[PDB]
Amino acid sequence: QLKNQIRDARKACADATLSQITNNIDPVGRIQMRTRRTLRGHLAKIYAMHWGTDSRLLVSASQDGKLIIWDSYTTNKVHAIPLRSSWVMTCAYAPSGNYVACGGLDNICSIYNLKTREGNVRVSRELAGHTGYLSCCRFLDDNQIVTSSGDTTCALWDIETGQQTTTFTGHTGDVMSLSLAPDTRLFVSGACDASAKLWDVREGMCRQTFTGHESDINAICFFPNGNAFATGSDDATCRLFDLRADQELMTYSHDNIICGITSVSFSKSGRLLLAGYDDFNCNVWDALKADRAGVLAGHDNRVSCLGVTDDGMAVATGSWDSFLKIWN
Amino acid sequence: DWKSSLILMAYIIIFLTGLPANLLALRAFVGRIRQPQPAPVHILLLSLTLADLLLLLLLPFKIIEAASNFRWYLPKVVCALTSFGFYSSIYCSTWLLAGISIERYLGVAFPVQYKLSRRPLYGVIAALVAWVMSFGHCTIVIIVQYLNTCYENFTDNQLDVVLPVRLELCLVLFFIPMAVTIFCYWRFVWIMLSQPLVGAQRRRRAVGLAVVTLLNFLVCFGPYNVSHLVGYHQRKSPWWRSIAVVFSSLNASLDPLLFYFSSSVV
Amino acid sequence: TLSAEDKAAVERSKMIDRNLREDGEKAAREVKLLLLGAGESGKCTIVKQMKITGIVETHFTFKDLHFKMFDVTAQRSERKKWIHCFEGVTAIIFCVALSDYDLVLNRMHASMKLFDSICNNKWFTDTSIILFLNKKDLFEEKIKKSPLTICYPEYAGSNTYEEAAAYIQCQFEDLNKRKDTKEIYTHFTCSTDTKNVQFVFDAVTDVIIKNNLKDCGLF
Amino acid sequence: QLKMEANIDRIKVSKAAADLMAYCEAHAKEDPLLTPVPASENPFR
Ligand SMILES: CC(C)CCC[C@@H](C)[C@H]1CC[C@H]2[C@@H]3CC=C4C[C@@H](O)CC[C@]4(C)[C@H]3CC[C@]12C
Ligand SMILES: CC(C)CCC[C@@H](C)[C@H]1CC[C@H]2[C@@H]3CC=C4C[C@@H](O)CC[C@]4(C)[C@H]3CC[C@]12C
Ligand SMILES: CC(C)CCC[C@@H](C)[C@H]1CC[C@H]2[C@@H]3CC=C4C[C@@H](O)CC[C@]4(C)[C@H]3CC[C@]12C
Ligand SMILES: CC(C)CCC[C@@H](C)[C@H]1CC[C@H]2[C@@H]3CC=C4C[C@@H](O)CC[C@]4(C)[C@H]3CC[C@]12C
Ligand SMILES: CC(C)CCC[C@@H](C)[C@H]1CC[C@H]2[C@@H]3CC=C4C[C@@H](O)CC[C@]4(C)[C@H]3CC[C@]12C
Repeated sequence: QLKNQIRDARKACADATLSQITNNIDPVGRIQMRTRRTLRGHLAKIYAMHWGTDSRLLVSASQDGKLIIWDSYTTNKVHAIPLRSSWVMTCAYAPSGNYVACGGLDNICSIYNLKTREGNVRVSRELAGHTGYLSCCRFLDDNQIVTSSGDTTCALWDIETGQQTTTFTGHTGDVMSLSLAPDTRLFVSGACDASAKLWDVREGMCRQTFTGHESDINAICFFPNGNAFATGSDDATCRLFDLRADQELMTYSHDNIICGITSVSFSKSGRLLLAGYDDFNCNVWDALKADRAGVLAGHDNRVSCLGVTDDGMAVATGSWDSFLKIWN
Repeated sequence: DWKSSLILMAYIIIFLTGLPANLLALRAFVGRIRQPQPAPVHILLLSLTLADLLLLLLLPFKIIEAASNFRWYLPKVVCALTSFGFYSSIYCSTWLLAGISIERYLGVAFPVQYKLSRRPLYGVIAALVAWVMSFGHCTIVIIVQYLNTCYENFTDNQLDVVLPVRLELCLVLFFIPMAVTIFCYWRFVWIMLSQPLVGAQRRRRAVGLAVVTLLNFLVCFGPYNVSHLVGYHQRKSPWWRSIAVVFSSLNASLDPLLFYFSSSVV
Repeated sequence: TLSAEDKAAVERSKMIDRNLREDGEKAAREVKLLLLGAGESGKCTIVKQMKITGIVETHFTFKDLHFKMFDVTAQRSERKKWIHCFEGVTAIIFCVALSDYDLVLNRMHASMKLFDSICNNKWFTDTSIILFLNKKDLFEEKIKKSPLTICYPEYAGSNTYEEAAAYIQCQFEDLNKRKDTKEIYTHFTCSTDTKNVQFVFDAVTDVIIKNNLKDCGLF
Repeated sequence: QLKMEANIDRIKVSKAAADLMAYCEAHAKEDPLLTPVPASENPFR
């Protein structure tokens, strides 16, 4: 049917490999990153983190019963908000920094207003309606939020009205992560069916699908340009997809690596792809030559999550222990 | 003669194994201490390891003295210093072993209360008592040498001073901890042998470990403290003191393997 | 730290660490349990009656010990994507109805498959598993009009209660490959309400004893 | 879903690769991770 036509069009479009095109440029030399700052306030396993717009305050969520906002410059803590449910697997930071959203196994990711007249953080809104565990809910805007659950559907809510403004369906497996494009008009969503889809919140329906992985895509990212993105699954491979090509571009795999991917992030210029792993190692792959620029092994159990600041001045990683590290 | 010869490979066989086990156990103990929520178990084990290391560090000083057919070729002050350090380390080790037993007994007798009432402060005060009773009481080493050889050829006043205090040394610093350890281990064995729901292999392993530890405690520090009353009865310094020290030195070498290699590492 | 703003920042900071330490001190004394079942056994109808959206949290106290039970009923997604969250729990209570062997959802074998996965899971290689063989009253009625050979083709015994109950328990108690590190506490839920509580407290006590002995070096 | 997915504008992979390379090299000088940042002026130090 149409699948054969799509495959034929994709094959016809591909004429030159990315490795052949990018072999002319010089390879990226080895880079060493050291733990400038370490955070030890947490008492349990952390599962998510996010960076603020100012690239100074970062949020972190764990099962100790609260989520903590840390000032990376001085390592001091400015907020520690207790959670109604200990099981939390996602925390997000609003672009303005006024609100913080977090959710977990319960089908609710709630938003708390950091800035209050009385100076005390209070719960602002609780969103309910999902039929599965929250995977990753991110702040699209101060007025609208995006939620990903395990019921193979995604949602877009209005904070003030507190209802599902838009619903996205079509995924077969459980959705694991989403990433928002810089223009705040497009986003990607990877499911457990070894597939990813592209959705625009303006229309409310899918745009294009991407496949090729042999496992469950648990990490997704987006290129700073916005015309490409990266995915990481349990098959110890990272795949780069292009929106305008609708096909894979590079595969970041090695014989040594057997463990899956836990988190995937891109640098400021999109030249370095930081990928987490279950062997407490983070690999800085080359986004154009698929070369291991560096390996960070400062963690103990496994890199639960990792992120890059807005200005790209540091890379902050959190592991399955109560440890948070900031490199460069 | 044969006694000095036996001393040579006895101290060598203690020496070549005491250091590595303590060295590997110290890193794990300090890592566990630095880890969150340190139980009083870790503090006592760390103190015992430190006492064993102190005992092992003083081994060559006595080894070189005993190598030359039991001849003293070292200053009296330094010999007294090493003797005091050795005896203080021995007494600290035995008091820490006594402290571990009551802590192990309470863990099984009342596990529910032990779980929700633990605090590292209870492990520091108990440990500090061992240091106080070791350093504070072991002052007779200083006064006897400076009163008016290395613990041999005692004069009339030298013998009349050490005999009445050796009984106190054996009574208030050994007899009470030994009785406490025996009672606690007997109670733990009785409790383990009659439990509602425990694994047979785990139960037999725990009982065997308790029996082995009790036997170690009753034969390592036994003869050395018995020699005090033996000398008091004989009104003279016993000649079987070096072998008692050798027997008491077994614990300082076998404690890390008993408390660490208990099925943890094959 | 010399500046007033910096001094206030460090004041709020170590206030936050003090509050975090105070909150986490009671976490160790807390007892956490997981609840599991297959099909209709997923809802713990016999453990959620003590009277004393996804995760369901049950709170109670016994012998000055706080027990918090987490039950998964609405979590119909893949277990492997969130089963690592329940790492370090004191115990797992797996419930399978003894009256499910005859009727076809057959589902008795599905309970074994679910029990095998959790028991042999890499995240549950240390936590003990508590097994409850509930619905014993209905087992007697179904053992007369129907035999045990329908669900157990390899059955080589009579229909006596002692042999039939042991046969079901024996296969459930041999599914753990890590016998040295994992212990399965089997029990039949009696009609009396107090009897069920005591076994859970006794099973938790054994886990506490194992944890206490592990620190002492008797493991 | 397939009907709208098939009817999309698919550009050549060579043009996309060239655009990606141009974006990477244009912002290469603005990446603190690539170029070793000096110890001074660095907030993290
Ligand atoms: C030698 C040193 C380390 C002793 C260590 C003892 C410490 C750990 C403290 C912490 C918790 C305490 C227990 C708290 C409550 C009770 C119930 C009571 O009916 C008997 C004692 C008992 C069971 C306590 C025994 C001592 C105890 C176990
Ligand atoms: C004598 C040396 C070796 C050890 C010193 C501590 C010994 C004596 C032990 C034996 C009895 C113990 C106590 C038994 C019951 C309790 C109540 C509990 O809520 C706190 C600990 C506390 C208060 C224990 C503290 C330590 C303890 C005092
Ligand atoms: C290694 C040498 C020096 C010490 C040997 C003593 C220990 C290991 C041996 C000697 C006596 C033994 C026990 C004799 C009788 C029983 C009852 C049974 O239901 C479980 C095992 C148990 C409890 C044995 C456990 C191990 C045991 C304690
Ligand atoms: C291990 C514990 C429980 C038991 C201790 C008893 C043994 C080790 C002790 C107590 C009585 C001691 C003996 C008492 C009197 C003499 C005569 C003397 O010229 C040489 C030593 C000798 C022969 C002692 C050797 C060791 C000794 C046998
Ligand atoms: C486990 C190993 C290292 C133990 C080492 C200690 C052994 C080798 C030493 C320490 C004490 C020693 C004994 C002390 C006194 C006597 C009486 C004498 O008439 C014959 C030798 C005999 C019986 C010694 C035999 C060996 C001996 C037991």
